[PDB]
Amino acid sequence: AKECVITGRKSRSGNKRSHAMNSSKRTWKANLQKVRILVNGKPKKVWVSARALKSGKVE
Amino acid sequence: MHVKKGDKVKVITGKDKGKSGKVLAAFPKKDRVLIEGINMVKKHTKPSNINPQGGILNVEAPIHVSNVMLIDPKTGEPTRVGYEVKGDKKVRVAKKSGEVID
Amino acid sequence: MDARDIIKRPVVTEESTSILDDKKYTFEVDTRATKTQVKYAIEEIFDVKVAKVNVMNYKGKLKRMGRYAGYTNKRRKAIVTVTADSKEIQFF
Amino acid sequence: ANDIRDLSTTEIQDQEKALKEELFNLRFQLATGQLENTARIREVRKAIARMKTIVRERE
RNA sequence: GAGCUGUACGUAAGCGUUGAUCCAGAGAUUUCCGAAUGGGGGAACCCACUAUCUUUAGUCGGAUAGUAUCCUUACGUGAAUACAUAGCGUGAGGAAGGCAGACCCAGGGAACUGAAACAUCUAAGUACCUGGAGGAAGAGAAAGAAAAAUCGAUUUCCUGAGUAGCGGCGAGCGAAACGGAAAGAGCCCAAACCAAGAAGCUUGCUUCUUGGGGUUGUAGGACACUCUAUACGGAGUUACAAAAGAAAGUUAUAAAUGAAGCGGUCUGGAAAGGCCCGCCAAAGACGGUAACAGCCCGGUAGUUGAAAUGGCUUUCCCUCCAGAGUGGAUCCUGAGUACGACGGAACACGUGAAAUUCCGUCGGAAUCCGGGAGGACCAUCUCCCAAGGCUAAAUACUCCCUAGUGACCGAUAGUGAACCAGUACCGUGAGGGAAAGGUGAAAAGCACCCCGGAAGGGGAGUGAAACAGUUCCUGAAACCGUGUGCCUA
RNA sequence: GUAUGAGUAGCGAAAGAAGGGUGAGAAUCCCUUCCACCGAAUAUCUAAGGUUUCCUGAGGAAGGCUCGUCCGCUCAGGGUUAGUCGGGACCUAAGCCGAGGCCGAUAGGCGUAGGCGAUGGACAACAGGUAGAGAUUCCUGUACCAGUGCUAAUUGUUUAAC
RNA sequence: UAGGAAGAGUAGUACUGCCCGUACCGCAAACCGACACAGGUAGAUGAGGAGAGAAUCCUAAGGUGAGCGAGAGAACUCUCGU
Ligand SMILES: [Mg+2]
Ligand SMILES: [Mg+2]
Ligand SMILES: [Mg+2]
Ligand SMILES: [Mg+2]
Ligand SMILES: [Mg+2]
Ligand SMILES: [Mg+2]
Ligand SMILES: [Mg+2]
Ligand SMILES: [Mg+2]
Ligand SMILES: [Mg+2]
Ligand SMILES: [Mg+2]
Ligand SMILES: [Mg+2]
Ligand SMILES: [Mg+2]
Ligand SMILES: [Mg+2]
Ligand SMILES: [Mg+2]
Ligand SMILES: [Mg+2]
Ligand SMILES: [Mg+2]
Repeated sequence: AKECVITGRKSRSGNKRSHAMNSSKRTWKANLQKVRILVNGKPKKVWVSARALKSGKVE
Repeated sequence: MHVKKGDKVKVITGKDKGKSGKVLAAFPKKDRVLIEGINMVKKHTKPSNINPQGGILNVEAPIHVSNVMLIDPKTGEPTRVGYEVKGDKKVRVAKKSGEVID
Repeated sequence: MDARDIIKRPVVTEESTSILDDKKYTFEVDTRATKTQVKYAIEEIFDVKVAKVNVMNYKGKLKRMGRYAGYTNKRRKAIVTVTADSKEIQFF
Repeated sequence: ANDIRDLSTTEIQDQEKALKEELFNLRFQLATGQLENTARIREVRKAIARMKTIVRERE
């Protein structure tokens, strides 16, 4: 699904402006590294955002 | 309808106004009434299964219900009809002079 | 499907009447009737025993009745031949 | 109708089978062409239906 | 309450006052395809397994039930691997798909066009695709609005106003608060703290669950104090906790009764029309009857009516409940958030002096002596407590059902469709898409004679009319004919 | 809707002739004889496709580039028979779908086990007859494949025939 | 071979064997070209005389006489012969 399982942050959409302000449509993805954590009592491997991983979750 | 099979009828309007007779049929779907001896018509028919000789046939023809008034066997005049419940059934009532039609 | 239900009605034409002499009888059956359901149904109803059965499917003919077109029903014709020794269905 | 509900839910099946046999014979005779009292078909069909409904509503 | 077996003529066979046809409420049956769900498939088809019963001397055949996948959950077995985990099987709840071409919330998101060229900009967060819905949705109980005085949750309408502003300061875009109205309704958690357990023993503890307390800014709570109070009372399934049973009234879905002229008279095929007379009216609405009907018919006004089912309201039942003041030592009041840098977006606001809100990546506080806002920012003052949640009414739309309305159309109009219309027809397919109303009051729809093989005619007859004869009221013009008064080689 | 062009262009490759018949009506329909054309086709089968056009009895308004007594047209009745032929209940190729699974703003993309899918592989019936239409199907002879029951002997029982 | 194993084959008898297609046209007037259209349509068989031959000319089995005619024999146009 490409979405952090801790905090549900995903890809969004927006403009990519230049000089003279021509508008081109781009996207802002998010840091989703693949790690192994305890989704339930039994461990598994899922996507976790880098920022949500900076403090609190075990590996 | 207010007129059923077998009653006595005095017509009131049309080419054949003023005469009287019985009724031999009624068509509630079409609001028509067939009265014997009234509104006689000529039919040109070929020889067939019944009437195997054809010829000109003279029969009645239905007329509209509105051209009909009931005739009372107790009094004998064209009357509008009311209703009353005698015993545990509803009966028609001559709502002109008060006598029960049946 | 009941034994009375499977067998609809006899087909009485010149051909069927011409073939009745050779112990062959023509019937209508359910559109969903096997070649053996018919055999057992006939054995149950007319109280004989059957040698062979042959079935054939007839499509719907196209007919018109004035600005209106449609297809007649769909038939399933069967021919029951009966053994050397057994009664003969009357038909009459 | 009510002439039926006073039967022990067993003989009514016997009447039903008998009516089915009579109906089939009537249809057979009509197919041959030697039937004139065609109202019998409707009479028997209605009777079979009545008895089937009584059977079903008995439970 | 007397006829009925639809359209639709019919012939045949039948049924009805023991009460038919018909009308309304509630039930049973409901083949096959279709999410289609036992497997497969080219739509309405083919082929099974496991149990139970049945048929034949047996093979052959027949009925009944179950058998898809996914999510949550209970139990049993259980791999590399010792314990266990993965997996496997059974059991119980739930989902799937449709649409009303309308309404509205989110994700994504154009160009033609305007600028008299065109790129910033507008067109527009419009069309369109996708997801989630509910009868409404969204918003909502102040980290608010505002200033020498104050208000007091949200939404919609009237003005504020084409104002303040934004803007190749071009084309153009365009507010809010104050004021007046419709409607009005408030609440529930987290945190300390009390008790219990289980688990990790991070091991004299921590950490998870359950029960109780408690939620606010002139600070509140915990904690200590007294007072009353446990059904005395209050409250409710629309938020505030949730699940049922009733009774009464009322309403919706069939209906009953319902006054007054057969008046005379002229025309006419026929009177409802003209003339001369009478009557009812809480009824002179509408339609039909051989022409224009208050008094001929169905009816209308008024007054009655429900065995059965659904809606609604009041009450019973049922269920649930502590709220006052004082100290306020010590503790709590939402953490990788609020903010900041960078890059974008929405706010009327195009990065500008740019407050306010959201997104992605990085950096990263205080914590009641605290925190935020008042269009950069600092001091003072004023107002208010974010980073958890729920909430009716005033609002938007009509696929539909009941009753009506129109200085709205009247067959080339009005829906594409007044007629067996999304049909006939066109296309491989998505898709496009017509033409076609009128006999007569009543079929009384031309018996019979003559010409002809029929078709079609000429008489006769029905009819007020047949120059109304199964495209049948009226029947114009272009177009095609016969006769003839005047002129013409 | 109806005209002018106009009673004009056209009537879509090809040998017909006569005598009888039916009929209100015959160059065009039926029969007979002569003649002529194709003959690695203009002959005989069977696929795809079409969907009743097939046969019998009636009909001549419209269709047929004329006529029509006729017809692939109108009306009413009929007609297609399988253990062995072709296809399912057998098998797979190209290709397609695809439990879990990987990937991705939504939708969905790719794909494992598995399953579909002949144009191929496998598999037992031949010759005759039938004047309205069916024939390896119906009928007469003769056959073959798979299975069941039943009669008769034969054979084996856990150092175990099969 | 793994495995199942109290039934097994043998001979003869009689019995049993489902669904779908089955008419008709199929180098054509019935299929694809708006038409009863000089076009297109896969495969099997495809005889004789002369001939190497499925070439060519005339024929067999078999199939047809082509859905407007009759009558005159000008110009001109087209297909042909000297
Ligand atoms: Mg299924
Ligand atoms: Mg421009
Ligand atoms: Mg809401
Ligand atoms: Mg008139
Ligand atoms: Mg807070
Ligand atoms: Mg119209
Ligand atoms: Mg002169
Ligand atoms: Mg000319
Ligand atoms: Mg000329
Ligand atoms: Mg020709
Ligand atoms: Mg030749
Ligand atoms: Mg034919
Ligand atoms: Mg003709
Ligand atoms: Mg054939
Ligand atoms: Mg040769
Ligand atoms: Mg040659």
